[PDB]
Amino acid sequence: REKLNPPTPSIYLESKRDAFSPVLLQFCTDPRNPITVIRGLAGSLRLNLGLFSTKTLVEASGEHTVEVRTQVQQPSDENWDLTGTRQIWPCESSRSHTTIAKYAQYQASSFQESLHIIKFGTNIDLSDAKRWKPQLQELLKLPAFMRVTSTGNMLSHVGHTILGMNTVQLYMKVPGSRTPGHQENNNFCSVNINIGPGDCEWFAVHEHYWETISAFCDRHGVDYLTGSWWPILDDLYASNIPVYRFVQRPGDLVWINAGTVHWVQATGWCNNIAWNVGPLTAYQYQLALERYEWNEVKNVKSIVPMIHVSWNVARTVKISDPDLFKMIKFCLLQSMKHCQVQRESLVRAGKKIAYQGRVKDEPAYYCNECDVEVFNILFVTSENNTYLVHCEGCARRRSAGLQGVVVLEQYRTEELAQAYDAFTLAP
Ligand SMILES: O=C(O)CCC(=O)C(=O)O
Ligand SMILES: [Fe+3]
Ligand SMILES: [Zn+2]
Repeated sequence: REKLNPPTPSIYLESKRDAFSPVLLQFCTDPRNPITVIRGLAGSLRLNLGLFSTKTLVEASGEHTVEVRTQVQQPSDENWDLTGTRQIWPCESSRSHTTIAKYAQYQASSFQESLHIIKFGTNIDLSDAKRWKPQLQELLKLPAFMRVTSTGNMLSHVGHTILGMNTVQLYMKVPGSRTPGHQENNNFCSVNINIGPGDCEWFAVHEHYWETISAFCDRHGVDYLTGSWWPILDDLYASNIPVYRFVQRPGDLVWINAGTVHWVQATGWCNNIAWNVGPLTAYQYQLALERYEWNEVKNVKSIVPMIHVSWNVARTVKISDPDLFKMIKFCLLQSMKHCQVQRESLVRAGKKIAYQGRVKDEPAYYCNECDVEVFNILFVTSENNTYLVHCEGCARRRSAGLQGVVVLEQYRTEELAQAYDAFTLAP
């Protein structure tokens, strides 16, 4: 009863100096704290939350696109079937698109009408640095490990944009607005700040229980990884799964630790901003690679290209944690062997490989057909200036085989071997 309703790890920062303490990093990344709420963070850091107010956003970019989710308004601990007799797991929302100005008007008018179907403004893109300069500069006041960009954040070594992960997303909400259950892409940590003026209610389960939650989704007819679902709490309690529940008030920052399963509902009218962080720790990296592998089994795109990222961190960051070092070193070796096996079988087949190289800000490539990361050896076809990249398997599966397929190598064996050899444990 007490164990199934654990208290939520909470922190108040008395000053700006408290927020920059290494103890804060330690507490938030601790595998025992699946979720942390930092009360009054905006205040303690003198963050100008007014820069993300609905009025300021409309002024900044009122015609900016907003993905709208249309939903039935219901209590945060309920999700009813269509007949209204039964709780169900699937949480269905109509997708559509509007502008910030239009959602703003609905948000403002909704609020006055107070002084049942709703609309939730979701995944609003704040990536354009010029369009959102004062907003993004404000987030430089955060301690390094929570910033959008940082040397200790894996997402800062991708070398290019991953929308919604290493760029900020905005959510504009009215009461009842729901974000259904998920783990973050590749189990990365998440940062969320409530601009407010209202509250959000959060629900969270520790990473350890994710397979049981996955089994419920399958039992209840919805895809765990990609589907839209809202847990029935009695089902979780009956399975002895502790559920963290709390309110995030305006100015509160929520830190969602690696792999934490979470879902959220607005209690009032508010805006939230969010992004991902990948702290360079053994715990984060292991969870990120586990999901990377599981994603492949389930044919779900890994939005973080973990092989590309591992090479990049290997080239530029000094790793002192020996557990993390061993994990990365292994991944790198496995990557070199995979590339070697491909080159050898292509040479035995009599197929030429052109050296292409890498250019600045180049994306990581994925297979057109199956969405796996395609690292280094690229199987390229010409669709109709339209080049498509394929993995080895999908290329071989073509009816004419590798005829008409151009094979490109982005890193020579020696480039990889030399980066690998220079990757050593820092003291
Ligand atoms: O505020 C929201 O609805 C998004 C919550 C979330 O999933 C996150 O910040 O990771
Ligand atoms: Fe999330
Ligand atoms: Zn493929």
